[PDB]
Amino acid sequence: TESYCGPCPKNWICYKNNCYQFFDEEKNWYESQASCMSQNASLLKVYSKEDQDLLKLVKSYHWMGLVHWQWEDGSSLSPNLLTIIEMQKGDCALYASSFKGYIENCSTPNTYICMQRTV
Amino acid sequence: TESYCGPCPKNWICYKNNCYQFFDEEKNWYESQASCMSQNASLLKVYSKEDQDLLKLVKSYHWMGLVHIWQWEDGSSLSPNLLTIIEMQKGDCALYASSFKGYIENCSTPNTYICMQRT
Ligand SMILES: CN1C(=O)[C@H](Cc2ccccc2)N(C)C(=O)[C@@H]2[C@H]1CCN2Cc1cc(Cl)cc(Cl)c1
Repeated sequence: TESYCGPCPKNWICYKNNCYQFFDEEKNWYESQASCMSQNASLLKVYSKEDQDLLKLVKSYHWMGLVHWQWEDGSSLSPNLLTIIEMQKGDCALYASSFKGYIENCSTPNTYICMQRTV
Repeated sequence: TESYCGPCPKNWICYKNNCYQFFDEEKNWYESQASCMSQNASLLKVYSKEDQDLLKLVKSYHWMGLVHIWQWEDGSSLSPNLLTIIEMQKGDCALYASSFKGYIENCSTPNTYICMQRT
């Protein structure tokens, strides 16, 4: 039924023990990556439809940590998680609902989602 | 333990010990209220710009629990210095909009809604 969520920094949003923050500033992919890292975090990593099911409600497009495909940490993209759609020619990806990755020019300013997990 | 948030239902968002859930199937205010109650919750109650500073990130408009008979569902009145109340329509129910706006609208109009729980 109920549970606690964490551990997370207190100004981060907690969902199924992952910590998220949304940034409304539009930045290119590298600036966004650096922004998350400066907060002991990374860009959004999509690893579970079940544990990240609220990603189905995302409004708009946001940078996630997927680059040309693998994640920031060097982990590969798991196969049955994202439908990858070409939007602009590019080497980075935007997350958008529902479980889509939209290929985007890495220089294009976009909002972004940061994520932390303490397993 | 300061790093944990809750208690909340396992599939709800937690922020500063409040639990939130977003519903994107549009309902009128009364049906939105009943939907939140069916999950042991209420519609969004806005009581603090700091404790609920995540509400600056909300995209689109959503039913909250403020109704003019201005009272929240729990019977408390709206506190000052929380929301900019705007009346573009005649209406008796309020939609939340970022940043800390409440739009007075017709209760019968279908809208998305935000539910909230706090133990
Ligand atoms: C309408 N909406 C919003 O306004 C939110 C920003 C927000 C989030 C929570 C509370 C206040 C504001 N953003 C901008 C979205 O894109 C969506 C939806 C809700 C859900 N979220 C996406 C989402 C996905 C996961 Cl896995 C975890 C979280 Cl915490 C959020």
